[PDB]
Amino acid sequence: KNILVRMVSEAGTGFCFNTKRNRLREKLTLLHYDPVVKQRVLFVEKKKIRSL
Amino acid sequence: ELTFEETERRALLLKKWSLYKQQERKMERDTIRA
Amino acid sequence: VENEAVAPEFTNRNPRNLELLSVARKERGWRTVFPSREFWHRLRVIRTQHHVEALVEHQNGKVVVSASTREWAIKKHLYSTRNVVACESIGRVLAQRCLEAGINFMVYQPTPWEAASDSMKRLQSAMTEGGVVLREPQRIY
Amino acid sequence: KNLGGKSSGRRQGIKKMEGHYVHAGNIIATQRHFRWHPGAHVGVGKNKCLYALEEGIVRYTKEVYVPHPRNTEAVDLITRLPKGAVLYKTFVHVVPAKPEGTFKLVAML
Amino acid sequence: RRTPPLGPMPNSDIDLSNLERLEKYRSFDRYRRRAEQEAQAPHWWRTYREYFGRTQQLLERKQAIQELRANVEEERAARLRTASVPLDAVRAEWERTCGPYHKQRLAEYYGLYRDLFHGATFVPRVPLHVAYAVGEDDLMPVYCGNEVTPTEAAQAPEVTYEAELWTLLLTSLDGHLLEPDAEYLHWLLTNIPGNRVAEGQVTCPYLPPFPARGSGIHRLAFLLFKQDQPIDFSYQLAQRTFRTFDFYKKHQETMTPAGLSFFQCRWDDSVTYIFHQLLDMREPVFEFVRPPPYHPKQKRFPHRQPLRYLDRYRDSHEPTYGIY
RNA sequence: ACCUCGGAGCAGAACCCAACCUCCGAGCAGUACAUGCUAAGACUUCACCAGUCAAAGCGAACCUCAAUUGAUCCA
RNA sequence: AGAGUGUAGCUUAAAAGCACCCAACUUACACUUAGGAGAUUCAAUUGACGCUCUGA
Ligand SMILES: [Mg+2]
Ligand SMILES: [Mg+2]
Repeated sequence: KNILVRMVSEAGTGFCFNTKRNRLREKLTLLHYDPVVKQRVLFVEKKKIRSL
Repeated sequence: ELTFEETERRALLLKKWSLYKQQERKMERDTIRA
Repeated sequence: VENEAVAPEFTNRNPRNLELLSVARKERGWRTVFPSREFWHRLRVIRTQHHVEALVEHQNGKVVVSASTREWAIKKHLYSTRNVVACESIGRVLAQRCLEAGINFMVYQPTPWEAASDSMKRLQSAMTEGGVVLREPQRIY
Repeated sequence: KNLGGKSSGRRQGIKKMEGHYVHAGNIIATQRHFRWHPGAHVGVGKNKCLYALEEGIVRYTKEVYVPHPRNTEAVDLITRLPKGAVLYKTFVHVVPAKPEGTFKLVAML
Repeated sequence: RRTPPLGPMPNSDIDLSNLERLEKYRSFDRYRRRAEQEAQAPHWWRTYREYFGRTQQLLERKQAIQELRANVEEERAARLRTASVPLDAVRAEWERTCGPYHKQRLAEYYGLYRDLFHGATFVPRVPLHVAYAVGEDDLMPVYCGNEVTPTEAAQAPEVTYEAELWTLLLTSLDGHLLEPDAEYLHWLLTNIPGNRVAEGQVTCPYLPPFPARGSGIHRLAFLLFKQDQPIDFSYQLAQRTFRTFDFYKKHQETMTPAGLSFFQCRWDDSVTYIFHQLLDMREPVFEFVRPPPYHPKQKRFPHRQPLRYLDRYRDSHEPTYGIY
C-alpha cells in the first residue's frame, strides 16, 4: 500500500506538491521544479495527508 | 602486447583462410549438385 | 518611377526558399511508422553487398545529392568499396558535394544497429567535420 | 450471475471522412485500437485518436507498414513474415490546402 | 457486399500452405528494403504518392583496381581503418565522368529546368567554373546552388570553361518584383571566342544580384550555350526583364545549353546600395505574412468554453465604453 | 439477485441500441517527479454535470494501464 | 555428324542486386557488426572457344 505525502520545497518557498510513496519506504526527497524559483530544487517529505 | 608485423600476418592468414574455405565450400556444393 | 513598380505580393518560386527560411511544412505525421517524414532533407545510407550509397533526398523523394562508391572517381582511390574506410571516404565526398549544393542540414535516421555501427559513426563524423549538421532546424510557426 | 456489461457505446470512429475540409487540431477519428494509422500531417493522441496537424483535405490510403525498429512485437511479426510479404495499413493524411504564407510588400524603403 | 479487387492483391502470389518451407525475413533491414520497393511500385488503390507526389574503360579500371589491391600499404591502411581518399582528385574525376548527371539532378531539384526551359532538360556536359573575386586575394566559387552574398557578387565573376563560340547568361529566376513568371538578366556575353571570356560581346552589362529584403532566398543561374555558328543578338528594370524560355526559343537552332552553374543569394547592404544608387529606386521590403488564425463562427452561448473564448473574437484589446 | 465503471457478443459494415440476456473483469498497481505553465482546434457515452485528445508558445530535457471512481454543501 | 546455345550460383541488371564464407554475439541458429573472393569464352551484328541435347 501507498500513502499521499506533501513534499515541501527546500528553497524556502512555501511550495508544496502531493506525491505517493510506499508506507514502508524511507522519507522521500526529490528534485522537483519550483515555479516560484523557476528552477528544480530539492523537496523533502513533511507530512502524510492520507493513506491510499 | 603485439606488433604491427604479426597483426598484418594474422590479417593475411584470415584472408587466405577465407579464400581456402570458400573454395572448399564451392567444391562441396559442386559435388552436391552433381 | 517606372522601376519602382512592385507587385504587392512577392512570388519566390525557389523550391528551397521556405525550407531555408525554416518556415516550410515538414510532414509531422507517421508516428506509428519508421522512418519519420518530419524533415526537409534526409541522409540515407545503403550498404549493399559490394558497394555503399549515400543520398541526400528531399522529403518529396527527389534525390538532391548522391555519392556512390560505384562511381569510377571514388572507387579508383580506395582498396575496398565495402569497408569502414569506404564509408568514411564516401561520407567526406558527400559532405563536400552537399556544401557545394547548399545543403547544410539533414536528418539522419539510422536503425539502432546502424547507429551502433562503426562505419555509420565514421560517416557521421565525416559529414560533421565536412560541415553538415545532421539535425535540421525546428520549423518556425 | 452475469453482472456488468452495462457500459454505453464510446461513440468512437471516423469523425472526418475522405474529402472533408479539416482545420488544424480537428479530431479525424477516435479508435480504441489502431484501425487507421496516422498518415502525413496527422497526429496521434495518448488514446490513439487521430487529429489533423494541418488545415487541408482528409485522404485515406493503403500504405506499406514499417514499424519502428524498437517496436519489438511488430519487429517480431516482420521477422516471422515470409520473404516477399509486405504488410499494409490504412493511413489518414491531411493534404494541406493553404500555403504556409505569402511575401507581402510591407515598406518601400 | 464484396467488390472483387481491381488488381493483384498484395501478398497474394506468395501465400501458400507451405509457410514452414517458405523462407522468411529474418531481418528488419531486408523487410524494410522489400517494403520500400513495394511502396515505390505503382498500385491501383489510393496511395500517398497519388496525393502528395567502353571495354577499354573496363580493362583500365580493372587494372587500376588490381594495382591498388597489390599495393600492400593500401591494404594495410584499409585493414587498419586509416586510409583516406584524395578529395580534390575525386572532385576532378567526378566532374569529368559523372558530374554532369548529378548537376542535372541538382538543377531539376531546384526547378531550373521547369522554370528556365518549362520542363525541357539537358545534361550540362561542359563543366562551368564560375567564381566571384573576393577582395584582391580570394574568390568564392559558384558550384551549384551554394550561397554567395550580393556583396561578394558585387563585381562580375571570372569564368573558366575548358573548351574550344559560346554565350554566357546570368539569370535571376525569382527576383522579379512585378511579374511572377519573369526573369532578370544580369549579364549576357555572346559570341565568346572559346575559353577566353573577356572577348565576349557585352549584350547586357553586369548588374549585381539584388534580392529584396525579407523576400527569401533567390536562385541565380549561369547558362552557357555552345554556339554552332555565330549569330547576332537582337539600369532600367523594364529592359533588364527577360524570358530565358523565349530567348532560347529564338536561338535554339544555333545554340545548345552545354554548361550550367547556379547559386543562391539573399538580401544584403550591397543590395541596399544597388537599389538606391544603381537602380535609383526605393528598395522594397517584403515580409512573410502567415494566414490569419482560423476561429469557428462565434456562438451566442459558447457552452463549456473557457473565458478566453471572447478574447478569441475581440479585435481591440483596449477597453471600450460604447455610448458612455 | 441486482443497483456504479470497463471489454466482447446480441449489434457481421459510420454512430447509437434492450434484457432478472450470454461471458469476462474494476474499485488498482508500477514508474517517474517538467505526470510544469500556457493555448489554436476538436471529440463527447445520446441532455446537463462530468469526461477526452491536442498544434503553436514559455520553461525544460536532448507516463504504462479498458475500467481502476464520488458532485455540492460542510469539515 | 546435327540443334540449343553462353555474365562469379540466380537474375526479360546494365559490370549491379541478391546469393555465399570465416571472425565476434550467441549451446546453436538467426540478427547485427567487421571483413573475403568473385564473372560478361576468343576474334571481327557475324565467325570460331566451352556446356546441354539428338546418334553412331
Ligand atoms: Mg456492451
Ligand atoms: Mg454530447
